[PDB]
Amino acid sequence: IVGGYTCGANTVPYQVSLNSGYHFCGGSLINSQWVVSAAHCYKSGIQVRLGEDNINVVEGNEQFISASKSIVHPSYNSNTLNNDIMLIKLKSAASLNSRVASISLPTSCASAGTQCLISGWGNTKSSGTSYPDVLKCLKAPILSDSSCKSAYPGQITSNMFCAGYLEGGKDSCQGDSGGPVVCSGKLQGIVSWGSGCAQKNKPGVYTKVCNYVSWIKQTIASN
Ligand SMILES: N=C(N)c1ccc(/C=N/NC(=O)c2cccnc2)cc1
Ligand SMILES: [Ca+2]
Repeated sequence: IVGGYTCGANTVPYQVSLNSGYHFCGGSLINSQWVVSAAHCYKSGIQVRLGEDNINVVEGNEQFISASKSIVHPSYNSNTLNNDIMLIKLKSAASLNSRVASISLPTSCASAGTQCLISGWGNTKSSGTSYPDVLKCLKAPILSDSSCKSAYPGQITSNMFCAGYLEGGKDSCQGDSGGPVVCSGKLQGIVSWGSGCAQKNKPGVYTKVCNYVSWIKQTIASN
């Protein structure tokens, strides 16, 4: 997260870190046994780390649970990043409390202008590279589909939306991938892609979660 702020320990209780010997992506806990992330985060040997603040220090509220299975969206295209969504099932149910909690799925899509909270342990610099240890947060508005398409001609599908600031300076970034965009208490987005980070006229692009609620529910129901 570039141009954001320190969230505060466990203030984002649905935020997970996907770990394969090191943090490599974010994710969102959607019930005691399932995490939503980006398909581009797919890999084998994932351990899901819940209740994290400092990802380099055991602070007392963590739950580390191995993934038992991953399901990349059936229509994920790694070249276009269309349908950039994946489900991860935990080997055991997380113990849910104030600091480890699921986030509600949307029942309708969000509109341009809605404010959202975007969070992660990704790069904090738009030019250089600095990775934080504690969770970073950014409040950002959803942008109109027309401005999103104008920013990224030929690249924005009906399964994507832009959020952030066309002036630059405030954005998600590398390492935030797969993490949450939460708007009025609902998971509306997943950190997906962008050209650089916090660049002028290049806002963040997010997977449009409301399009996938049907697939998520039915997938969970049979797995
Ligand atoms: N501007 C955003 N909101 C944004 C931009 C980019 C990303 C993702 N980056 N990932 C990388 O660079 C990368 C990752 C692994 C290997 N090689 C390169 C997320 C958000
Ligand atoms: Ca920790």
